[PDB]
Amino acid sequence: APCPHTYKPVCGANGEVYDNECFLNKAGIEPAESWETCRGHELCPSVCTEEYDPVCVEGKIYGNRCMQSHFCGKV
Amino acid sequence: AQTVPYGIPLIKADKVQAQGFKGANVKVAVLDTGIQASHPDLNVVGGASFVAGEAYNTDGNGHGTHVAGTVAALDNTTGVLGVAPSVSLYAVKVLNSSGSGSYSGIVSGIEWATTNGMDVINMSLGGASGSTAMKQAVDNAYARGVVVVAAAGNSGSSGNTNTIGYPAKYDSVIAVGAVDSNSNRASFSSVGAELEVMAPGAGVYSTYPTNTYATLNGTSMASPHVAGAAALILSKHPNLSASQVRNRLSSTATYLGSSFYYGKGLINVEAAAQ
Amino acid sequence: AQTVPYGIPLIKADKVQAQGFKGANVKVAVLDTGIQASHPDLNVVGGASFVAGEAYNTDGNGHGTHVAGTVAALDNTTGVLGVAPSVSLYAVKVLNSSGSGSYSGIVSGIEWATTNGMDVINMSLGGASGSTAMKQAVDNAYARGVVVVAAAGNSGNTIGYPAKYDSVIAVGAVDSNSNRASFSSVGAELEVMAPGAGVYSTYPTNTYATLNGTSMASPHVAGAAALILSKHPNLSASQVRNRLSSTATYLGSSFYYGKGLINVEAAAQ
Amino acid sequence: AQTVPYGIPLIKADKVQAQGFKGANVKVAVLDTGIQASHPDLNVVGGASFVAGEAYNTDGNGHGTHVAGTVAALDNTTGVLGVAPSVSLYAVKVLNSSGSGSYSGIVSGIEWATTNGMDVINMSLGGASGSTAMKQAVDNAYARGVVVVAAAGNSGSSGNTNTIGYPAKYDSVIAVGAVDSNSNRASFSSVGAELEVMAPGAGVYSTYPTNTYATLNGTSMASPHVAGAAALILSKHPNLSASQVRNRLSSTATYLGSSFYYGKGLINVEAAAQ
Repeated sequence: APCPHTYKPVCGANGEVYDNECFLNKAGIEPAESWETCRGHELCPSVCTEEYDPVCVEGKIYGNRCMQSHFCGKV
Repeated sequence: AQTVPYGIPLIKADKVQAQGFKGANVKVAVLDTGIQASHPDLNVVGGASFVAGEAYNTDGNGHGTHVAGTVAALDNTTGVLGVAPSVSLYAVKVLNSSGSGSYSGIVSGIEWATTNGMDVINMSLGGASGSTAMKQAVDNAYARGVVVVAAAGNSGSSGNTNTIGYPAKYDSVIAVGAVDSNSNRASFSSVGAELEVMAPGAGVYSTYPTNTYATLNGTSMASPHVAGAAALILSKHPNLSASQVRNRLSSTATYLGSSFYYGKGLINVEAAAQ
Repeated sequence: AQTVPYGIPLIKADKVQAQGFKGANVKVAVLDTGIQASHPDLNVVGGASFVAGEAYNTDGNGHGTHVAGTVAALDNTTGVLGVAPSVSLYAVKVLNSSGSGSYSGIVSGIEWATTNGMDVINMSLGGASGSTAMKQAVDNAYARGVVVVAAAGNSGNTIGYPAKYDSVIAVGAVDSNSNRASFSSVGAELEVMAPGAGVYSTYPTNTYATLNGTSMASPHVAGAAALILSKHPNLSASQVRNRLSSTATYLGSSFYYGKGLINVEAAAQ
Repeated sequence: AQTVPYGIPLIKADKVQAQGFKGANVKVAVLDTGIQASHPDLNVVGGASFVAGEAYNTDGNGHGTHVAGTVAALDNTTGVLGVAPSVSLYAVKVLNSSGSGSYSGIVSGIEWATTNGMDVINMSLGGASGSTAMKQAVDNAYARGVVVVAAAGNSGSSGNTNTIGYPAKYDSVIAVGAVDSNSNRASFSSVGAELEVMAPGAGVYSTYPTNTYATLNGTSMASPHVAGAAALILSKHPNLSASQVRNRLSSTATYLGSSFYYGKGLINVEAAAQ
């Protein structure tokens, strides 16, 4: 009980995200080995506002950061 | 010390307001990141929160507050002025501080909105895929008398490609694109055949969290114009069905060109409420 | 050759250092996974260990060394730069190499700091529950004149302990744009914000790294207190604390920002 | 070691300072080439950058730093003395090191300063035309309680022709022309019907990178004198609306000649802040 407060989010096999692996373990949840198991979070959002505030990323930029992030788990 | 944003006069909501119809008694629900209730130029009268840890009367993003301002900013000695400044304003928090959410959280808000009797539903949001629980949430809301509006998306256009998002692509939901002050299409605005109408979505100025104001872009700003343009038709002709308020807004629109880009065109609140 | 993380000038700690106040002779304890003492950009002067098998001069995790860097990385031709680079730095290891600790482990750390006369405690760590011994330890540290700082937690009212104790300064995170970070906790106990997103600092094995968390924000405040005390060596724990929050730059609702972004230059006037 | 530039007593700002009002708690955004924050006689509280690759608190040009020092050079033991030396100074960078910037960047800075509750905007910049966006920004800013001041231009006069550029030419902005230490108009100072007030703009001594001082000419130098004056008014009358402040400056000005060339006259803050 008692973990470091870094935000290195991890996807629990139960469909809930934990702030880092140490919290993942305190809860007794297993890693999901699939970020899809946590759709609609932030690192993996299924929604987004429709505000236009474009971001680089590559060719298929993104209307906003949420739209860019709608591509799971990435760095 | 109160300016009228260029959106109000451009859709002619000022003409209708001048007749005394400002949307009183009409209950409009903003499904967004919440609203800054304590904002001087906003009267949030109800709502519910579907994000853990945060209430419905706070906005940690800004978006929600800036969407609701475009709808029902208090007609007073200060701030800005909304399309339907007399509306009963409800804050349904379905998004997080980052402007993101799950299909489940949105379905929840829709359902809450149907149960508590919202006259208008605004959704400045949209994923690329739909979900049957959300197509069901809206279909069961539209059929029950609730007018459902949503941003068409900011995916632009290339070729015949349909770039409309959900829940804007549903036939039971009014897909609203975005234009600028000159009535020209915002080059970021989603194209498609589900596209129904256009509205101010370029340099839109409205309320913003912690008692201030901001100028935003996107079809998210376009939506609360149509959402508010509905709250007006219902203060002047408060006996129309959801389908009548809707048919009126689209029929009496100003054609701006191809409906694959402009839909019906820029809504005319004055004409739709004649 | 030296790199100034954006967070230092953001809380305006460079301005204070420019005056000639760098935290000299201020004793700061980092209760963490330990500190890589041999790192060229860090000077560990003492500490203690409550982790079976490990001394205080190593860090098998990385977290402890990052946090310490933000507090006191050496003002150099090298690496990065801390908020209070002249500070007297102590490693108090209460978390293992996996980053986990027990309430009694953390309590031992607190008590050691109180007994050894630390001016500041940083606790970039948290739990769901508290513990009476822990509440008792922080209360007593603060009452004896220790500025106690902790990361408000990244849970996002989901503030945890020991940040949730009122004898402890609860610190949230902002980014280089002064915006609240999504992961930053919210609630009634949130006291101040500091940089916690994209924070670049010393990292174990004579290197450096960029981390995210209210764990990165906490040490900015801990360092901010060292700066204030090197300038006004005579202030009480509550004086320093109030001086940090009463001069914070307003950011918005206190539920999300507390008093807002710390400003050491103001706080140290 | 502190020098008082002649401009300060000329507008009688030295009188109002002696009354105990120095713009304390008034927020002023300098929309320019940034500011050399690390400068000894300047205190940059914050701001934003809308110039890629450049931070807001550096100044590779010198222009903005100079303008900042005229508004708020620290009243102390060195350098020069601003018109309102207790002002909360913000550096909004919308021009790069070369001195150039786009319409969108400048608009961005005006929108930011609005959102962020600045009390006063200084824009020592302009061009032959503005933009619908730039206009909407200044109107909204003015309607919010922000005194908006701009240099009128340096295109001089020739017969009947109007040489006021934007944003100065906008009516929600105070267009500021320049005079010398003799209260005579500067041959470069733009003219037109929108010219509102005059202020020192020739041989203006102020702060300059790096940690030095420089004498410049232009209406860019004049604008910040009015900007500071507005801050002084507010420090004595925190109650005043943007218009009340603005009108006080223009209707207590010392007469200097025909308004096409001198506007309503040379600002007098002592009279303005009565």
